Amino acid sequence: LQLGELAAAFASVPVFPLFDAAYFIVSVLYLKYEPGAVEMSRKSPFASWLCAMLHCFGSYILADLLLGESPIHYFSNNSSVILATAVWYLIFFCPMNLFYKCVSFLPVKLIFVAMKEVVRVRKIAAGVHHAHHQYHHGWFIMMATGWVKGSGVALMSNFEQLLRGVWRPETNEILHMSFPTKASLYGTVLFTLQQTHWLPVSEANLVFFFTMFMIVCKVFMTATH
Amino acid sequence: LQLGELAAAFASVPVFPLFDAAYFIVSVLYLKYEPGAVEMSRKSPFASWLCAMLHCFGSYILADLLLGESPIHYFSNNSSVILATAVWYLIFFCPMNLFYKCVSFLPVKLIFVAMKEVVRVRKIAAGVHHAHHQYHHGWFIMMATGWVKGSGVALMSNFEQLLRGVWRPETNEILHMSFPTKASLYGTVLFTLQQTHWLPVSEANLVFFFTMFMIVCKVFMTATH
Amino acid sequence: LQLGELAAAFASVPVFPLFDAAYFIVSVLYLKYEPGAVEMSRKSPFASWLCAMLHCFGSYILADLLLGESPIHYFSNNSSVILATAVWYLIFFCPMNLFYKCVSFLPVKLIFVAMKEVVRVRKIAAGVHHAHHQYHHGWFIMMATGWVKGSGVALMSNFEQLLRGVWRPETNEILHMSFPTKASLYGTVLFTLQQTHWLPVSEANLVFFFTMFMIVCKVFMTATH
Ligand SMILES: [Ca+2]
Ligand SMILES: [Cl-]
Ligand SMILES: [Cl-]
Ligand SMILES: [Cl-]
Ligand SMILES: [Cl-]
Ligand SMILES: [Cl-]
Ligand SMILES: [Cl-]
Ligand SMILES: [Cl-]
Ligand SMILES: [Cl-]
Ligand SMILES: [Cl-]
Ligand SMILES: [Cl-]
Ligand SMILES: [Cl-]
Ligand SMILES: [Cl-]
Ligand SMILES: [Cl-]
Ligand SMILES: [Cl-]
Ligand SMILES: [Cl-]
Repeated sequence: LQLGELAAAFASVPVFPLFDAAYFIVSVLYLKYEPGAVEMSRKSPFASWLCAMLHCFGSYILADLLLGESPIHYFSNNSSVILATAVWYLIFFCPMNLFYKCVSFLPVKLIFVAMKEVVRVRKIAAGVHHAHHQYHHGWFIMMATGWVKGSGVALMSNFEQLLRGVWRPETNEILHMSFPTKASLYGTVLFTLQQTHWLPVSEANLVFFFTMFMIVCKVFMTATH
Repeated sequence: LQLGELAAAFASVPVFPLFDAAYFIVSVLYLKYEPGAVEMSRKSPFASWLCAMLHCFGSYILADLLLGESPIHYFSNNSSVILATAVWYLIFFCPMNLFYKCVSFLPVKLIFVAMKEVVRVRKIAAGVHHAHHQYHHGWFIMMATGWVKGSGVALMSNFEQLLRGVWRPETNEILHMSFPTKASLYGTVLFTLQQTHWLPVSEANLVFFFTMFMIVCKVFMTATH
Repeated sequence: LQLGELAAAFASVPVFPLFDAAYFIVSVLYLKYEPGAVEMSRKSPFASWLCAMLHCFGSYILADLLLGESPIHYFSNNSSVILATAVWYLIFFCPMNLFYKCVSFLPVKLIFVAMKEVVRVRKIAAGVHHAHHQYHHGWFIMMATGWVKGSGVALMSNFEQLLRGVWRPETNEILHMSFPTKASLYGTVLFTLQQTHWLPVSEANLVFFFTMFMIVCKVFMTATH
């Protein structure tokens, strides 16, 4: 009925396990597209698994690092780590590559891409609120924490590459921002302003509208390419 | 009148905002001299701003990292971050480059250089005292913390370069120490010995005399080159 | 008399200072074998000393980093740092290179190598127990912490090389595990399972048997090469 009542239910959907699985699937799919990733999974399977954990949990690793917490604190969530490990195994080692074939099917892939953006926006907002809890007026800390929560492994791409034996120092995601990195920066500014009370909008409405923006952009970008 | 009475007033001058501004101005001037820095400020303005934040607050980032605190804890000091951002903007984007012209004027630049050394020595001593508060007998932790507080961005120069898209691994400030890095190492040893009670001198007198040493050296080095 | 009574005394031998000294000696010997290490000790003695501190305490640096503690927390143990510094000085600067000659004598070197493995296994188990204390069910955190405690400087070899002015990004100890790195991974899994209560064996018996495995392997590998 009411618009705000729909936004409250949208902003409170349980991300675990379905929306988190979509996040893991899309992120590990990107890993498999990277040069040498399939070869690495055969010769260095542990390093391949660690690369996938970076793609799945890099948001929490970077946020915890920025806030001076254990960078692997999120790995105490055993069910999430196991679910992400199952996604890595199925994408790289499923007989007949069947899991890859099913999730790469474009109608299914676009749904996973949309569900991942639901998770990203929730992570941005949680980063801002978590930083605010520790620093009531730490505007720059709120923005940094929300930014790495949304960008994820992209901001540590130079060292994700290093783990794979690759070194390309001529570029990085700060010097040249991809769209998700730049959109996460815009997002963390909006949620920080909403935390300041400067932006006259409820947190649920901002989550709903910014998620729709991300869904439309990413789905369009994915379908086009 | 008394020498110790003058040292107490010298060692307690409010560094914010005037002495901190001089620190920011000199540090961002060095950034602008680095290869590709002006080009970077045009094409990648956010990364340019982040580079300037490293030059202005790298001392606190490194000390917080060494002590297991949030590496961006100092960015909760909104007024300092805003003042440093204003210095970055004026140095790189002032119409007619006027701010750069005024602060690069040698009589004015030597004053800024001298005021920066006041801030550096205070930061070294604060690092030693802060580490001591957490480790009453942690001599090596006191020396490490005082050292990075004084050296600043120099000790993370390899990764300041990486942010700019530069990689020169054949050298670093530990393998080949510049004068400020080496002088900060001598300084943190002196303040640690003063904390041990081994060195028979008041903390205010050591601040006054070591600051004068730094002022004379840096001013002379700056004027000469 | 009883087997478990012998294991309790074996698993509780005081590692400081004799077993720790053997750890430092073997680790600094490996440092001296690295390319340019003797030259570095002459031209950059401070950086050489820091490299040796990484080889002696890298286990604690990495574990503290993973758990969000001060990475130099272990350097508050002044006696250990001083003992490690004495080993570095004697190995690189002893007149007539006499200390190197005595500890490189194969019968003596094999004893030091065996005593180092006693220290490594104790460090693995302590890492698992320390992580468990903070995360009662953090299986993945227990395994990560035990792993870096056992592997030591090997897992940060790329940045130990960087400190020396070397950059070889085409390989790392995760992508290509050496035997001690792989054995420490097996060890931390066993001690984690023993913490889970899944593995029906006492902690003292596991320490005794896994140490013997490491002693036999490393001594054999050292003697052979
Ligand atoms: Ca911490
Ligand atoms: Cl790549
Ligand atoms: Cl492997
Ligand atoms: Cl979250
Ligand atoms: Cl968060
Ligand atoms: Cl407050
Ligand atoms: Cl440069
Ligand atoms: Cl930009
Ligand atoms: Cl300070
Ligand atoms: Cl400090
Ligand atoms: Cl105490
Ligand atoms: Cl090497
Ligand atoms: Cl030196
Ligand atoms: Cl230990
Ligand atoms: Cl530990
Ligand atoms: Cl619990």
